Amino acid sequence: EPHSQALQDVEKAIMVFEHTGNIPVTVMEASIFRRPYYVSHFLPALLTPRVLPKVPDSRVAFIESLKRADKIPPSLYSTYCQACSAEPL
Amino acid sequence: LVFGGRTGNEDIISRLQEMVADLELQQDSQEHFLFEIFRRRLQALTSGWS
Amino acid sequence: TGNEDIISRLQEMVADLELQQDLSQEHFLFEIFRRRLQALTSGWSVAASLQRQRELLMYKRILLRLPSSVLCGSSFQAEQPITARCEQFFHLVNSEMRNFCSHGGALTQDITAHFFRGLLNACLRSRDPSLMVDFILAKCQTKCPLILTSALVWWPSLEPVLL
Repeated sequence: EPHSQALQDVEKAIMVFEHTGNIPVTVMEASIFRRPYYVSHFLPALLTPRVLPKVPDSRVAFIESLKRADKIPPSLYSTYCQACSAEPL
Repeated sequence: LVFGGRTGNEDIISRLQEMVADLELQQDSQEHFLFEIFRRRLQALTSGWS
Repeated sequence: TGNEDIISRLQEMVADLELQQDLSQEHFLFEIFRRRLQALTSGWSVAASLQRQRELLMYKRILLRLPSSVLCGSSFQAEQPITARCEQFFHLVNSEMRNFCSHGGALTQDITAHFFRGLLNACLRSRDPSLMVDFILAKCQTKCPLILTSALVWWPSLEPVLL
């Protein structure tokens, strides 16, 4: 459940980040004050074992706007980038 | 993945443009129904705190 | 497609000029339309006829985008100041639209409804509305009868809206 719901959470997060710009605040609330849910939801934020497009898009722009806030410990970022590297008949 | 959000239509809102523009010149002390259906959508929304 | 924003900029500027005009005179748009129709090639070559047809369907599209207040005006004040910009429209419907934007000696549902809506709008906005409607639709027999012939075709369409 903390996996499947976190998908829907980051989904709406990036959606409003497109409708708005620059990091909607509701996730920023749970970030500092709810660290268990923060890390439980931050997993699907980085679980993208898929090739990157030549140009930036919503996902990666979201992640960039996150990382400039000095959050996102670089361990999970390293894991992120290496994962995206990839007779009877 | 999510990889963004499809826009789909900028045209139907341009249709609503002429719909409500016609209704404006039509009506002329009452209140507009758009805010009413707004408040209906808002009360219908989950009052939770997630 | 391209510019579903520039047409929105047109809506902006037309509503701006509408209030400014409200603050009798004819609209400049029909003069622009006249100017472009003059500056077309006068020739009878099928190239010219198709070019004129293309240009008149574009005029139809643009007029259907802007509100129906541009055609009939709004608020016919008194009986003497009546039929302002209406005669301009009727001239345009007679000279041009009957050729191309027509079928069966009748107009298209689009501009017919746009027209009749601007009419009912201005008339109810004006005083003595039933008599002024009857007046304008009597003068249409003399200045632009195609409208009535169109209202003959598109009647099961319009009557729910107008009632």
